[PDB]
Amino acid sequence: MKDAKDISVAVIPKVAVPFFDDCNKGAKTAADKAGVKYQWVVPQNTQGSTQVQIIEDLISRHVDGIAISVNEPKSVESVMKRAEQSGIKVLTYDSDSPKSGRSMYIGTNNEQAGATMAETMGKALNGQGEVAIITGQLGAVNLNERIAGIKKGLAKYPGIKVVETQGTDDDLARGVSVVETTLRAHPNLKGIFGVSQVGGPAVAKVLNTREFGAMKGKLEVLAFDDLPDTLKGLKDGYIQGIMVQRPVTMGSLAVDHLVAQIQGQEGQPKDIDTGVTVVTKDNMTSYTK
Ligand SMILES: O[C@H]1[C@H](O)[C@@H](O)OC[C@H]1O
Ligand SMILES: [Cl-]
Repeated sequence: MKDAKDISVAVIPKVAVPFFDDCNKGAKTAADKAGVKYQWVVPQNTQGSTQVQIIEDLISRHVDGIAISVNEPKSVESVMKRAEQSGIKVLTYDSDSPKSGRSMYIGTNNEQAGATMAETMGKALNGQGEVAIITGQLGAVNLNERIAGIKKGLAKYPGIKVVETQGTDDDLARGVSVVETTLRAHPNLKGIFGVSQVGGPAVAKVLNTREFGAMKGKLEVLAFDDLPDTLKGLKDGYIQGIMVQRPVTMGSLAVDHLVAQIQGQEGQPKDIDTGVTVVTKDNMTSYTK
């Protein structure tokens, strides 16, 4: 049983993007509570090779635990298995890699979150209208599950049609371009889903322009996460609903379960559904993460 101060854990986001600041906060809080050494290790891009290199270094340093949010699941399966054969405890959070041999996944039930968005939209549109889906990186499991949940849920509504599903790699400028093109192609668009953190900010940015201002109030917009721009969009009426995950709680649990596994008292890991809050203007101050 390692002395807490000799315990070393590392937490890896998909990249330095806004959502993961909360995961860092929650992990750092839990590590400090636990008295262990903690590092936040950030990829430079979303590709995959970049996260393999990080795990090899961590192997090299005989660190005790690794928690990772995975950009693309297949890429990282091989190096995560070696880490485990070196005694390193490994788990995922936010975005899973199910065949990496990781002990457990901590995060949202992403297909169910999509399903919930679909019900919200279907009710809001009275089962009628063209809709578009804006995603981030096309290889992301959690994002693709969200999309699958939306499409399966919308199948209940014959009068709704998904006319567009497009990615952005969560580049805001790319998101703006995509949203601009969508609105031009579909003047009778009735709804938009943003299943990654950029979708809300991009839709609000585009709707708040001279060219598209008249679309304000015409569309039902549902977005993911609670980035300040998204909250401002919800405040301003450009966004009608969001889905808020529990990123702080993910980071906290990630460290706590790493420590428990490292110290040999995690009897049989099990996935944790950290849950997701449907947030509108009416409850936007009282949700937690
Ligand atoms: O919605 C979140 C997602 O859970 C995470 O994986 O990437 C950042 C945001 O897109
Ligand atoms: Cl953004």
